[PDB]
Amino acid sequence: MKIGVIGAGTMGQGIAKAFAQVEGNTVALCDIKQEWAENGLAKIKKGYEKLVAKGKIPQEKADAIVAAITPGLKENLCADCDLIVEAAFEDMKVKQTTFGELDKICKPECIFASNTSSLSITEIGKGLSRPLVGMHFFNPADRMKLIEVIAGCNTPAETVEKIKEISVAIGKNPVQVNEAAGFVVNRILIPMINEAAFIKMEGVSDIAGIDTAMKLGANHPMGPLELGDFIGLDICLAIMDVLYHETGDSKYRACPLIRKMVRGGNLGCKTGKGFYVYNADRTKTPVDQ
Amino acid sequence: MKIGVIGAGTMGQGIAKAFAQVEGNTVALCDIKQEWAENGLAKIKKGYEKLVAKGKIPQEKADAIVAAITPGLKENLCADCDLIVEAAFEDMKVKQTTFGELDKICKPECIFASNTSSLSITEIGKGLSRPLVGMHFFNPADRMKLIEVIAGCNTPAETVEKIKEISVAIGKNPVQVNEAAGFVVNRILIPMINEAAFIKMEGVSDIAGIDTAMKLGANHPMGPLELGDFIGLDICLAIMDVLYHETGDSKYRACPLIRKMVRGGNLGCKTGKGFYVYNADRTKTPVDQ
Amino acid sequence: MKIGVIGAGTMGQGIAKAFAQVEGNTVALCDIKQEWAENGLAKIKKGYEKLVAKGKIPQEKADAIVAAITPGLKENLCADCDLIVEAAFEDMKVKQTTFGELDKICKPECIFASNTSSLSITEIGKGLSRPLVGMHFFNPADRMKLIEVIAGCNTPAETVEKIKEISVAIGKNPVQVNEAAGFVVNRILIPMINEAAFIKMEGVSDIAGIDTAMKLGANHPMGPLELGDFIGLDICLAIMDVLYHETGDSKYRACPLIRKMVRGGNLGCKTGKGFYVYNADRTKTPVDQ
Amino acid sequence: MKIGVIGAGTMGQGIAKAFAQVEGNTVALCDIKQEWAENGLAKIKKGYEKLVAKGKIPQEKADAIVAAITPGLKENLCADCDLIVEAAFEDMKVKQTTFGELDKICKPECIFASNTSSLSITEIGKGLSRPLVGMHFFNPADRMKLIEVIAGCNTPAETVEKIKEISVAIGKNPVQVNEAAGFVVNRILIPMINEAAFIKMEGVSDIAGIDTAMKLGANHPMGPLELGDFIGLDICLAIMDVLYHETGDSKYRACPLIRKMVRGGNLGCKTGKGFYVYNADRTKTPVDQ
Amino acid sequence: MKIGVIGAGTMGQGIAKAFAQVEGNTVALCDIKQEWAENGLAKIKKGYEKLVAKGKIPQEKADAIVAAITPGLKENLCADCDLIVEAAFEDMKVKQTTFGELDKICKPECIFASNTSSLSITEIGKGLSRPLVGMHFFNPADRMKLIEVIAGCNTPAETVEKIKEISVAIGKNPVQVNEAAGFVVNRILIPMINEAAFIKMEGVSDIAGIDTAMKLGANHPMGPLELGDFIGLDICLAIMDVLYHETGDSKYRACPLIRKMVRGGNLGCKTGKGFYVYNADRTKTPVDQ
Amino acid sequence: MKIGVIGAGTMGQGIAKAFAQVEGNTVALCDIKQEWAENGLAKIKKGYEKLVAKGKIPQEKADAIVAAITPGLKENLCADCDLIVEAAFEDMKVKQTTFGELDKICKPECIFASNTSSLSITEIGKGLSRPLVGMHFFNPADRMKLIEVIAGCNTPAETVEKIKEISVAIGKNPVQVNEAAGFVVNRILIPMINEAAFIKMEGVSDIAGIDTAMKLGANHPMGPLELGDFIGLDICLAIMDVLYHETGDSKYRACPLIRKMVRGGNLGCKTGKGFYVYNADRTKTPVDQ
Repeated sequence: MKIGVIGAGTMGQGIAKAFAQVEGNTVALCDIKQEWAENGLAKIKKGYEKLVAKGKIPQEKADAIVAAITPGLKENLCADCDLIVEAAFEDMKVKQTTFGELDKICKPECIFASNTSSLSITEIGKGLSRPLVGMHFFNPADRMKLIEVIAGCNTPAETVEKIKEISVAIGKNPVQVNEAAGFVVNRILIPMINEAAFIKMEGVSDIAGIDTAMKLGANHPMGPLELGDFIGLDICLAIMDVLYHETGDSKYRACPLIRKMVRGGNLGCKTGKGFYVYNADRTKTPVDQ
Repeated sequence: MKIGVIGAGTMGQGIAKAFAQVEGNTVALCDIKQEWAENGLAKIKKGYEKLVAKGKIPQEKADAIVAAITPGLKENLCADCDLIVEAAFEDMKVKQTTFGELDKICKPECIFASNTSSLSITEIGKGLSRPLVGMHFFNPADRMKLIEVIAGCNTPAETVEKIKEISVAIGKNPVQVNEAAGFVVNRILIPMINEAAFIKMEGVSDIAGIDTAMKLGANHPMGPLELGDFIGLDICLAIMDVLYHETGDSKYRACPLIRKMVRGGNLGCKTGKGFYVYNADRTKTPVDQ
Repeated sequence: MKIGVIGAGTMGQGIAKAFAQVEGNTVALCDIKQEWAENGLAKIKKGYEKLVAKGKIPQEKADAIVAAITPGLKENLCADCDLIVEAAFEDMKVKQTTFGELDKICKPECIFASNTSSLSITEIGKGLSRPLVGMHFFNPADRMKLIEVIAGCNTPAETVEKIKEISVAIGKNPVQVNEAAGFVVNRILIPMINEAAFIKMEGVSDIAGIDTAMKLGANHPMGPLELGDFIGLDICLAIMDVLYHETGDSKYRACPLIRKMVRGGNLGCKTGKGFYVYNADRTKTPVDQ
Repeated sequence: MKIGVIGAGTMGQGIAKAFAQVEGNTVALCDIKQEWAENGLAKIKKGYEKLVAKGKIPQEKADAIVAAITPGLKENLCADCDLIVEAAFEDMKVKQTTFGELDKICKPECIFASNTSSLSITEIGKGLSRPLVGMHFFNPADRMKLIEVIAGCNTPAETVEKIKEISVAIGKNPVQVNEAAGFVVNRILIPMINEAAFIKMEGVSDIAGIDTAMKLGANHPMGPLELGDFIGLDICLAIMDVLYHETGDSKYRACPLIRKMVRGGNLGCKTGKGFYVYNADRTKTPVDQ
Repeated sequence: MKIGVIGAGTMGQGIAKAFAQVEGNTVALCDIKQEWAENGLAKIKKGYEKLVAKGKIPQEKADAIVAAITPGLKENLCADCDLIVEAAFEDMKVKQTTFGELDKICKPECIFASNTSSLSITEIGKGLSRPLVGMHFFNPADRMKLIEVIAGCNTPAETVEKIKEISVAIGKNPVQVNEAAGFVVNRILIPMINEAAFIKMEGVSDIAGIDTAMKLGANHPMGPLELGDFIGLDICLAIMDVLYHETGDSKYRACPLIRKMVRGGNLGCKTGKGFYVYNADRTKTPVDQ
Repeated sequence: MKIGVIGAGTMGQGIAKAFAQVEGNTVALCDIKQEWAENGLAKIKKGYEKLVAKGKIPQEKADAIVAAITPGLKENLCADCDLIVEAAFEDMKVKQTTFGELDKICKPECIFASNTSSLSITEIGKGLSRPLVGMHFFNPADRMKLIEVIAGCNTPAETVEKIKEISVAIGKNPVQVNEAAGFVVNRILIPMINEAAFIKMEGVSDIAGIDTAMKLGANHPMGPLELGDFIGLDICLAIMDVLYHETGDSKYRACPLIRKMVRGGNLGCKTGKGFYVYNADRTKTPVDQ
């Protein structure tokens, strides 16, 4: 099958990889600009020469993967595609027009899916001719094997089974989700990080104490403060506000301490500082000390 | 050093083991009737009998462990204990009373600690003539490496470090906590579970779906529902209620579904049913199907 | 079938007539003392003698209905009973002890049912040898057709339908409720009254205009304030506190104005005064003027 | 008197009917352009061309009613008007522009009233030369007999009574409301529907079981979910969010299921599906089976 | 007039003084037993000679005041009093019975007033056969000019005016409150101190800087933390928990930092430590340092 | 030192005089127009010329303060300044750009401060080359002695000291605040006013009774309703909404009464009506009567 992947950003690249990894699957990596298409494609090229050179990929397998992936922009490429997985800018009117255009571009049998974490799958596919489903990947999508199959108000049960079967065609475990804010993982995980920021804000414990408590007591792989610096605190803060706005419940109000840090650019690793300082010399120190 | 452990239930066994796995650590495992204490030791001798039969521990240390835990009842035992770790029934006047009795019994230098998870360390030692501090273990205490050190309103810093030093001396990391509901672990962990039951209850995903989504989407060792069954859905409901009463915050309201199930005696593993049925075949079925 | 109705107050009387109006049904009207049983049996006959007047039921049938209901208490009367509908004091460990006594008394096939509106079905049938179900009648039980069948956490499916069958056997429409505070009608009806009381207390409109507006703008049979006086303002207040405590949600916080009135004994109709003064001369005046 | 109604939709139509059914009442229907106004007058004509032919009204009147209604648009007809009843588009600043235009068009002693449900009466007529009062009709305006008179912060008691006076002059009962979100009826009626959605979403019972529980246990003329579809789920959703935003109280938080259904265009009767499917053969099947 | 004051603790002695200060007023200080009723009166004498000793009262007037106050227990002295002011334990069943005993003892025209700030005036006079009204004083009662006349549900307006007249007659300014939790002063003043504890608990600023910011910013006499130490943090916590329970609104949830200090006996000025440690050498240090 | 004040409005002049009152302090008062700037200085002269002829301050000192305030626009004037106090429109991008321009103009050592009460100090300096700090004055700035020093997420401790030191050197008392909504004064003070309006609205007391119960009961200089009119109710409504929005906590929901009143132009003293009508003949009357 042929798969069109809208958006050549970090999530788009990882989704292109997840399909190119298998077999006869072809990936049309479209974006706004062919420059931005091949940009993401050169990024896919770079990594996939590395795990060659570290005895982790043969080469005639690393090459056949970038070979199934053809970049470019849509319109050109998505007419024959079997499935669209859009991974563009988490913006309602973007996704709506993008899907309106592809609605006349793609063949009638193409399945429409979006990777959105924070927008209504149902609202995205309102005035359309074909069902719109949610196919939620987890970065890096080419390694992580969970798929949340988001069902919308009008998404037929068959459109769901098809995605679950495709997911099981590329190596993932699909979990069915009837549309609600934060689905399952975000709705549970992000408020974990929020609670940790409230615990630090109220002088209950320190940054490093909270994280070693959470990983030696719940045997988690990371502390929640660590984890949020790794997700990006602007991601965390945005998820909290979606939950809060979708529910009307103060239970999901964001820690003011997260909204302060994000206002200051202290977003975590990607900005060198959030709850920890990632030193130009590689290691990790809590801003407590 | 000598350690008196009040309560021969599951926690006092685990705590008595964590001490007795080391060196000059003698233990006095006490309960309300000596019979019940001699019971607790019998279950200790029991596993330690298997661990030797699995080559996993020499007998020569496993016997020197049990030989250092002496069963009996306080008055007759904790008189020269250097430290008291109370782990009895989660009731206020029970703990104000046994600590009040222990204030006359034990020598002026013995430290008073409580393993409570749901009561105020500050209120448990209101009448005492010495400080009272929290020493929060996690079952199984002998295997779990975390101890939350809880300073009450009047716990001196010198006592708090004497708990940090004792915890390093038995292989554990002390996190210091200023007394607040849930400390760190439970305040983050049990609202995870509570959100998982809300998700099931609001028809978002299924029990098996939620659990595999949290261990794949976030790499948690267990699913939240699976985890509730294993801590005890009565513990979870209680911890949630303590949070809601201590703070007055609707955020920590407990999912009516967990109360529905605790009222039904469906508390998880220890009652054969919970979010999963623990079928006699030693497998595990989600009660969705 | 033979039915045992526990409690001889307004509801137990009404439930007995609901069953004795039928056919091969006979009722055991029990309470604490036999004087208290046949007391409610006395009211039932006199009510039927009033019906024999009017032209509404012949004295042949009025006698036939009453010859089915036997006064007395359990222990003597409820051993071959097939169904037990309880309607006693809205208090948990009474219903638990009352059902605990009937556990030995009633025969093993006898379904245990409760009419409770505010207690957890699940909790009452906790210790019991046999399941517990909700059979929620609506005053007056002999005329109102609605029955909410409440499933508890452990109510088997077959029990729920043995109760939907019987409800049709006496001319009711069963609606299945999966236990949750206030089930369906109260959880909607009672917060209607409560919001009406806030409208008065926050000065939005007067008492007659709030009631006029709702039966004119919504074609409702009564206005919420009138309805609150008719139900009993102490019933409405207890129900709101149940909704609020079961959910921990301030959405169901009771209007202080209703609590003020219940504290002053102004409970509605049964005390001659609530939101309206019920003049002993038949008429109804709002305490606004 | 002569009344200027602005807006020729469902409300404008019914509002002018209620005025033109009386006596010396002449009405100036207006809208954006007269193609829009003559439009509404024509729908008024058709319904009146059926209420005669069924035998229920004679033509003489059903001719003189439409005779007193003159279609068109403002500026040329609502100068000598006495009472303005705006019913245009539920958006603030156009209402502010609309009223400020008539501020100079109309004669000074002309009363300004608005029919708004979700907008501040006080805010609409801020900078105006003259008071602005609420005159909340209920669809259909020609027969529903309730009218809510909305007092704003600066709405003199005199303007309010001259609105009650006019209201008893056309058969309706006026209820004075002092401004607050949802007045009396929506604030009580729409959270009803909101709670019924929660009862469905939370698995408490099914769609048809909810609606028949509230029409048998409470003698309501329709079920809450029925009524939801009848009102328009988009309208219900909008009111629930005016209450929340105006109060800041999570008590009026919209049920996320209502919102999901609205995002998919499933609004109820006017789209053929909300909680029921409105079969094109005049039946009604709940979307539950 | 003759005044019966029920209770000889801090408040009773304060109300007795505030009456006997006038002239033709005699007070009947009654409490549990006479040496407790005789305890206050000596306490009262102590101050008043100091009041002469520092020529702030002649002895002429400091002895005529102690002369007007006759101790002993009720029943003996209250058969003829014009006004009764209960100042006993803030316990509902005590209040109800002492007033109930008083209902036969006092004469038909004796007014019943209570000084309670935390209990329902409506409920306290529920059974009684004459109006119950609130007369709320502020410690110390003899110098503080404000009285809050609490009208209960069934408290007649005539009873409010005579309470208002008496107040003006003893040199107070009365403010009419229709019963609601915290009346007016506590409802405003105590959430201030609660907010100040949150600021400190959340790291916003230190204990001294908050208190100097509120007196230098709002020109307040004392800082909210200072003031809480003065009132007694056990008192401030009790008002919050009453506000929270009466209203059901988490808006009145008590700072957990206040419950921690109270559980530890750090109540403020009356224990030597609160937000400030009070040095026996007359100064005051924030626990921040 | 030299100080550039940005904004010639009521807050900018106070800040100009507070610095120029001292000595070697010189001041640059800048605005959008220079006819806007020396408008603010000319009023400074007018004010100082009124206190000259009250015999309260001598001319030669009035002259000496005015002679150190040079008006005009930035760009020209603030190039050599050593402190920047921004007091312009409370408008997020206005400041972000105004501060962006200044960052080029001023020397590398000029400290940057904003007198903003409701905006984030961290966001205002999101991408500047230098740190940005809070310097919160109180109208009237030249007379009020409190300054809250506001540290944003990235504000260096030393920068916070330079503001503490400068504050002490111009006579003020600096309270350090780690940026949170409402700082200390407002976050405490404005919810008082807010709660006062909820008492009025819920019919608990009346406007003048509340305002006297606070200044007699708590020995406050003004009542909360009075203070509200004095600050401006639009400001109060605006601070209440920042808190609600910054926390997601309904604790800080604005009273609907105040929203109705601001939506009504009734803002207090500055519109001649709010909770009191500020009559033209100097006196003040509660709108209650």
